[PDB]
Amino acid sequence: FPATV
Amino acid sequence: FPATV
Amino acid sequence: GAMGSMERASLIQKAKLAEQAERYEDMAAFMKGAVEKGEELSCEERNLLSVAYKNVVGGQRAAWRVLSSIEQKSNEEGSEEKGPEVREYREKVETELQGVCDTVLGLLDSHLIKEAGDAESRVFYLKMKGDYYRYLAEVATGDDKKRIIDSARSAYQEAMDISKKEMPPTNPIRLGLALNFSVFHYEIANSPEEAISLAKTTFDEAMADLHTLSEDSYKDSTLIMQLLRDNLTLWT
Amino acid sequence: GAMGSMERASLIQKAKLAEQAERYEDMAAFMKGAVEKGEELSCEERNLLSVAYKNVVGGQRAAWRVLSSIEQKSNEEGSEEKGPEVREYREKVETELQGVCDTVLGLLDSHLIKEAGDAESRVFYLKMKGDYYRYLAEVATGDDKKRIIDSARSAYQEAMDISKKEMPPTNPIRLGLALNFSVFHYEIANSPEEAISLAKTTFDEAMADLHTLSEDSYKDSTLIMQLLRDNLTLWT
Ligand SMILES: *CC(=O)N1CCC2(CC1)CC(CNC(=O)C1(Nc3ccc(Cl)cc3)CCOCC1)C2
Ligand SMILES: *CC(=O)N1CCC2(CC1)CC(CNC(=O)C1(Nc3ccc(Cl)cc3)CCOCC1)C2
Ligand SMILES: [Mg+2]
Ligand SMILES: [Mg+2]
Ligand SMILES: [Mg+2]
Ligand SMILES: [Mg+2]
Ligand SMILES: [Mg+2]
Ligand SMILES: [Mg+2]
Repeated sequence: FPATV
Repeated sequence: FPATV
Repeated sequence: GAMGSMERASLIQKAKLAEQAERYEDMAAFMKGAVEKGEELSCEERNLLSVAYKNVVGGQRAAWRVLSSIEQKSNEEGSEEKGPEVREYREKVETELQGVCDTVLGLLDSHLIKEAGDAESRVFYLKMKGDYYRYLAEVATGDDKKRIIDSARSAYQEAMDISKKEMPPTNPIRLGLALNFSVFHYEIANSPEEAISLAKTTFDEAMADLHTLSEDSYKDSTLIMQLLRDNLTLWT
Repeated sequence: GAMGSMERASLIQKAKLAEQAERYEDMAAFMKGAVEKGEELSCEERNLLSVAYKNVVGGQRAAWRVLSSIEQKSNEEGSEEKGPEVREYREKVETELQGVCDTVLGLLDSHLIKEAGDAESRVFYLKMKGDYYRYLAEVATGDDKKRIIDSARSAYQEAMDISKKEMPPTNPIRLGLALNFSVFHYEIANSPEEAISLAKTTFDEAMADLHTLSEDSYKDSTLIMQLLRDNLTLWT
């Protein structure tokens, strides 16, 4: 899964 | 801390 | 609410303790209580709110993905019929996840967003609104799915517009917003080209503005820039 | 109870799903519901019960230790007075921990232990009873502290006596019981020599019986033997 903050 | 199961 | 009798300052103090103890449900309940005192939140307080709920919903999402995967495998050819239990339990976790999302969106709507006049506060809250509609979108399968997706898009878009006008390209909130909106495009809106374009443009515009920063600000900005690069590497 | 309307088999199925999703609170609630159906538990079911509650209380203990440490530092010389909040929150976590322990002890007393006639089931449940009194002991500071410690000792002792008579020295339940009773001696009863003696004798007696085992049983037993050795290394 892609990075989110 | 020591091991317990 | 059960935190109605506790001092705002004590709620904030306890949220910090909860974070240290990795008790994110408690942390969220304390921050909810703090928000419901009705005063605006500081930068640090906004961070505590976001950290708390990001961790809670993050755990829910991970669990939902495990269960959804098991459920999908159950409905494959040759798979033995095990009854309603997998669907039921996935639904239980889903309903809980939705409840948390609704809680956060509720706080944003009553009344954090309407009182947020500074770029940093308004962008941060609208980013959060985007995020929690995105989490709703991840589990949505019904009549309102398109409207959920649009609610996320609309919140992210307003945050984007303000951030472009009011914040430097290296501002960590602007960067984090762009990172997440890019993921929205890729994972939710079926727009991988929009996602890649946004990530790249955001990265490049930040690069160009790094020269203006102190060592500490440089560290902050480049940390999030690396996440943009990580996603680009994943997607290309 | 809220699980009263759900089939025993469905509760067990969902406990397994919860484990896969690392949802240990759910896992525990499902296993509680299963126990409350009133039928004896199988070996696998006993494991699900223990895993669920070990993880829940394990998280509580870790949190309590973080908070207790912060609280102890607050009451050192020169430390600034920050108010009742650290004590209050430590007490909140403590009260929750105690509630979980009481819940497990309740299940054991009503009526898992009294119906457990086989060595493996009776020893496993008495070990659990020892464990959950030991967790109560970790946080106890009052009039009943000595009685809590004795309740743990008594449960472990009965389990020890049965295990020595009815089980081989390599039996994983016998080994796990000995491991934990040894830790009880070291950490709770202020008896480090008893702890070391028990660990060593248990290790050596198991070593001597390894020749009787299959490859799979050998793996099972040696895994727990290594934990005994780990503790001995820590304590000597
Ligand atoms: C002034 C204000 O509103 N602030 C809230 C948001 C900040 C700045 C102050 C606190 C937060 C610190 N977090 C990180 O640097 C980081 N995570 C996030 C999370 C959310 C956003 Cl919008 C940006 C960055 C920690 C984990 O690694 C990534 C950076 C920014
Ligand atoms: C028949 C019966 O009552 N059983 C319950 C206990 C067992 C055997 C079957 C299942 C459990 C498997 N666990 C491990 O091998 C291990 N943890 C434990 C936990 C509790 C005890 Cl008493 C022994 C071992 C897994 C984690 O590493 C250590 C071993 C034994
Ligand atoms: Mg007040
Ligand atoms: Mg649903
Ligand atoms: Mg554009
Ligand atoms: Mg039935
Ligand atoms: Mg107390
Ligand atoms: Mg002896």
